[PDB]
Amino acid sequence: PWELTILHTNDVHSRLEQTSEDSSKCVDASRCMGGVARLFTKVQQIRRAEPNVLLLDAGDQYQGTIWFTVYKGAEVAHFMNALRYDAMALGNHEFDNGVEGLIEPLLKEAKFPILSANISASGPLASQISGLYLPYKVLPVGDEVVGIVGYTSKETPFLSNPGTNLVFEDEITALQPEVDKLKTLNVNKIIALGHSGFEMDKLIAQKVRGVDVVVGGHSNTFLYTGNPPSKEVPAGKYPFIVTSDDGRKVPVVQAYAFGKYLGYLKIEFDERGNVISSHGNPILLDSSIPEDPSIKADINKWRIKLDDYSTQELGKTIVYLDGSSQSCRFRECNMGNLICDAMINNNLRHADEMFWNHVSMCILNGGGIRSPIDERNDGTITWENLAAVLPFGGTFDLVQLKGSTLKKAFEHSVHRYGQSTGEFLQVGGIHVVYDLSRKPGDRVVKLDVLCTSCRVPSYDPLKMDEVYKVILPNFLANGGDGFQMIKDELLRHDSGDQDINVVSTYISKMKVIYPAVEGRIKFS
Amino acid sequence: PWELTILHTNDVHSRLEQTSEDSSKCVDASRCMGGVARLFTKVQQIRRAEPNVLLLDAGDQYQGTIWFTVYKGAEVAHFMNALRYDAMALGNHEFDNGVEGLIEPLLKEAKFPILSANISASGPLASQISGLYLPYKVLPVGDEVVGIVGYTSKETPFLSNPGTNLVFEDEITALQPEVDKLKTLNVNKIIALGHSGFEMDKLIAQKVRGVDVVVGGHSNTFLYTGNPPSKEVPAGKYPFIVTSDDGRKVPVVQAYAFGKYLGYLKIEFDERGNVISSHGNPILLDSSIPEDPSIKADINKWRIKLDDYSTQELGKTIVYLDGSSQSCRFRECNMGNLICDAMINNNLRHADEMFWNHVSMCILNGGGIRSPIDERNDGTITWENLAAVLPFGGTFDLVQLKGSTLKKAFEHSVHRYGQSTGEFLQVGGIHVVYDLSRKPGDRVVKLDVLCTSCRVPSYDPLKMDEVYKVILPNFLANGGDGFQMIKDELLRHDSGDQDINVVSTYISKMKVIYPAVEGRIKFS
Ligand SMILES: O=C(O)CN(CC(=O)O)CC(=O)NCCNC(=O)[C@H]1O[C@@H](n2ccc(=O)[nH]c2=O)[C@H](O)[C@@H]1O
Ligand SMILES: O=C(O)CN(CC(=O)O)CC(=O)NCCNC(=O)[C@H]1O[C@@H](n2ccc(=O)[nH]c2=O)[C@H](O)[C@@H]1O
Ligand SMILES: [Ca+2]
Ligand SMILES: [Ca+2]
Ligand SMILES: [Cl-]
Ligand SMILES: [Cl-]
Ligand SMILES: [Zn+2]
Ligand SMILES: [Zn+2]
Ligand SMILES: [Zn+2]
Ligand SMILES: [Zn+2]
Repeated sequence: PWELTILHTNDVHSRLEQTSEDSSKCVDASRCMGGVARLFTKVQQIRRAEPNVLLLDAGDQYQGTIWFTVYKGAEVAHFMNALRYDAMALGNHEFDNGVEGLIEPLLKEAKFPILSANISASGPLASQISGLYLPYKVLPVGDEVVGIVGYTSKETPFLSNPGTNLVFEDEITALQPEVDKLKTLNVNKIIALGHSGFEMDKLIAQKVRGVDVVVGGHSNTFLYTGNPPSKEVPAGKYPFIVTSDDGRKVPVVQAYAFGKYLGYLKIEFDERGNVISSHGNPILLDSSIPEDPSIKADINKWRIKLDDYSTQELGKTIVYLDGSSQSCRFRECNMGNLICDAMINNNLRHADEMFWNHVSMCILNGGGIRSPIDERNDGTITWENLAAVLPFGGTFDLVQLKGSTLKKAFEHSVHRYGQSTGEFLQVGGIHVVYDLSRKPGDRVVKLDVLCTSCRVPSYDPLKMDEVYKVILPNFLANGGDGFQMIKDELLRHDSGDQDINVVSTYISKMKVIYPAVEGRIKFS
Repeated sequence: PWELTILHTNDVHSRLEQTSEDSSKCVDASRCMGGVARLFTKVQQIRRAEPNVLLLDAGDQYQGTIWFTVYKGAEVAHFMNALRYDAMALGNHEFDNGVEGLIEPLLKEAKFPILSANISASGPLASQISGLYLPYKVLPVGDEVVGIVGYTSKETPFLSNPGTNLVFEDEITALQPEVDKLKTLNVNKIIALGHSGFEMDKLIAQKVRGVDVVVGGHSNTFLYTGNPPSKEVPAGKYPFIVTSDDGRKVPVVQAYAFGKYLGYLKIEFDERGNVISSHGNPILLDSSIPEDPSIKADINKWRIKLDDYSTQELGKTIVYLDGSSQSCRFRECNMGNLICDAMINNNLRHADEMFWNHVSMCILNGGGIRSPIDERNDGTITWENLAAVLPFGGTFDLVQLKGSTLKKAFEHSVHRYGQSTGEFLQVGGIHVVYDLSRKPGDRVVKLDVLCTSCRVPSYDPLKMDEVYKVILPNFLANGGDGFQMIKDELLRHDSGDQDINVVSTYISKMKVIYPAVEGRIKFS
């Protein structure tokens, strides 16, 4: 048999440095995990031991920490080049800074092929970008070749800023003819590498004839065979085996997110490129694996510009930004309003004639707001100030919730009101009125929401059967602070931009801010 | 006697072109008035006839039309230079584009002295600006000299954008020692030329010893001796005679605004510089005086860049901007909200630790909103589109109103509701609730206003005895659409920036707008 070792990462999300166990800032260095220096150590060890290795990224290196804010993708090109990645698929967050912010820092500087078979361009953009990403690449591996075929979420226009000169085609439609074409070119070992989520990954494995292995991302899917090595709970075995429409067994892999694990799959192929066997497991990059000293020293060099940036003025406030718990856990607070207005602003995407914007609504638990910002420092706001408000290294995510689920969340918001608990909700695009003299679970007496499918935004009563888009912290999407109804009842969940970066972008755009408390939340 | 002819303008406010009778756009050319070409004709005729002439401007050439938007003061330097003005005093609107927007276009390019004795600078600004404006200038006139001493409203920090490195001193305090100094220098004929308003002009005439004549502005004061030649109603005789604390009769003049009239005062002096007699009258610059063809042709040349600018994209909207009368005369409309939010934004000035901003409140009659803007032209908004919404050539002014006066205005807003009448009020920083089943004059059931003297802006009930600052159209400050209570009861009124320019600046700053209808006005 001819044996190939596939090493793979996905949704690294700017975790260039080692992190805590939960992927937020490293505090206790001796129990920290991930980061590119440690990844370098483990990839170099595997390349010493195994003759045929590919190192692949399934997209979403962009967006997640101050690294991306400051270096805008140049850190991705530089450090992925240092690790000698073999190929990368485009993820949705690679379009966060528009097509221009992808061509220049990443497409022009990467030393490896960047792939997506289902993205087409038209007009002058088509000539500008031609060949800078590719539908696939054939790579020599020892005395063999392997075809790698890319794909990117069709939902990217709702999740990022690709512009209106790119079209995201159905993945399976776009992929099949490229895989058929590779077969005519005597390429019998084919990896589909892409960024659409585990459910779509399984469909590609099932339906795209001639794919031998699917290496995915986007859904942050953790798969494991055996007892798991950390806190992540497996969604299935690694690899997850799909029985294809042509009768083959096709392994599907993913490796969680944030650079915490290195995916590792060993495939044995026969001479005609059929998969004889597949086995492996993601490797937890914990503190037992040393950081490579050379990469670590380059990281510490690049950190200087970050530390400088962190104390620069982003913008000014002329009002006190009240993120005190005595306000934000008991009533509408103007820090909560600022943060939700920034969330909505970050999620302005290109629209149909059927909506002014696809999302208008925001919720934010008051327990997530961790500091005020005083306006008396000449009004200045810095990244460092925002990091005190939003210290958990979260994201502001897009979900779909039925009205009944949202009413349940608002009842939960006040179920034990008066104890300074974290679940009290700050809001945007929602006007709620509570009557606290009513029994827990029956205290919401009015709940109106801003329309999306309307040319003039205005408020209407919340409808129990209608499904609403809502921007909220990943902590809430995951059921934190007791919002189990959100985790259990949501219809869709996509991970969004870094919390601090959403607020910092909005402050920088506005220049001078003055958020008021204006009646979004009232008590009767 | 030695006879001096003083020609004077004030508060021209960017009326470089001839205007209608009411100072808005010229429609019927053969009955149009003012403009610099016609002014040139009349000044040149007077200079042929009278040997000793000074042509003076008492400030506020800046701000008022698209001329100022595009040329930013370069049009003022150029055309005031072409008319060979002798001196100008700084007005409040000369600081609309900051100190930098006054030094460069105006101070560096004017060929005549620009004066203010009561403005001091500190820090590096003091060295940058030293001698670019002067407390006074001594001018030769025939074989004599005349001293001209400038002054500028002490309220300029609340009316414009002078920055925090300029200090506006009390006028009389600053003026007296400069006038005493001119007397030691054998200058016995002294004109105080300045921009503080007719009431302060009379105080200077009364109290500043040795001033022979006061030439003022800011209050748009029309003075006339005899039957008046147009629609303006005189506030007093021209000149208005003040009996000074040292026993002299001191003439005080002003000449309305907008370039409609040329002030003309003839003074006879004895050999020691005492005023023997004063008489004259503003001259209405009507169509019987021809436009100078050379100046007119230069005006038409400079107009090209205006016409080009008028169709340029200022910014984008992703929502329909509903300025229809069926919305804005019956309920909260999102064009009204946009326009009021722009008004408040235009009136952000440097604040004390005693307020977040000195003004938070806005009213706008729905009859003043004259078009919607469709968002389906790729979202683009142009100046030309804004001119359709706001076609009257007005300003957004600052007034002080007791709460009782404002409650009366809100009752007037709905006194005959249902007829599509113009007085229905759009708002900012105010939340009103009407009950239309109540009798006219008793339909306002809740009226809450955004605080100013607070670090976190929030809403409280309106207090009948408290005096509120409010930004509103000059049409309303003047009692239009039946708001006689505003005209009759207001405590303070200062004229503000051009209506279209306030909105265009705000759109350009925001880049992408999406105003909602959000509950500022409700019916119960
Ligand atoms: O926040 C508290 O009530 C607990 N405290 C109070 C304090 O710090 O003064 C101490 C503490 O240990 N807090 C750190 C962990 N966070 C929380 O306990 C609360 O903070 C919020 N939280 C925590 C983690 C997170 O990722 N997101 C988030 O919103 C939740 O509302 C949660 O209830
Ligand atoms: O506006 C109307 O109801 C009268 N119309 C209706 C229409 O044009 O379809 C005709 C008209 O002659 N209008 C021009 C003059 N303006 C007005 O009559 C109304 O427009 C508003 N107006 C007028 C002049 C002004 O300077 N500011 C201002 O707000 C007032 O609400 C006033 O009631
Ligand atoms: Ca094969
Ligand atoms: Ca004298
Ligand atoms: Cl999925
Ligand atoms: Cl006055
Ligand atoms: Zn991701
Ligand atoms: Zn993704
Ligand atoms: Zn003026
Ligand atoms: Zn003025």
